[PDB]
Amino acid sequence: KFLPFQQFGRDIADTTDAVRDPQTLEILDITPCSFGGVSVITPGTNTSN
Amino acid sequence: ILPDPSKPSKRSPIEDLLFNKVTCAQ
Ligand SMILES: *[C@@H]1O[C@H](CO)[C@@H](O)[C@H](O)[C@H]1NC(C)=O
Repeated sequence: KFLPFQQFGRDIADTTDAVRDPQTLEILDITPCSFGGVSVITPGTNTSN
Repeated sequence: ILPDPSKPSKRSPIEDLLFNKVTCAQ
């Protein structure tokens, strides 16, 4: 529920979560890309590879 | 003080109170 004359909104640490297309009026949100560490489970390298 | 079989979570009533008593884009 944004004010019609207003433009966009943000959140903590400048994590802006709103845009608006100048030609077509609509409201949208973002969510940052999925990411994470990749671990490796291995037995003893001499036992198996 | 023992677990309650009826509840889906296999806890005790004291454990239930303990869990309930103590309690997002970062
Ligand atoms: C792994 O096996 C080799 C034998 O192929 C042995 O020499 C080595 O000490 C072994 N390493 C460990 C950590 O057990």
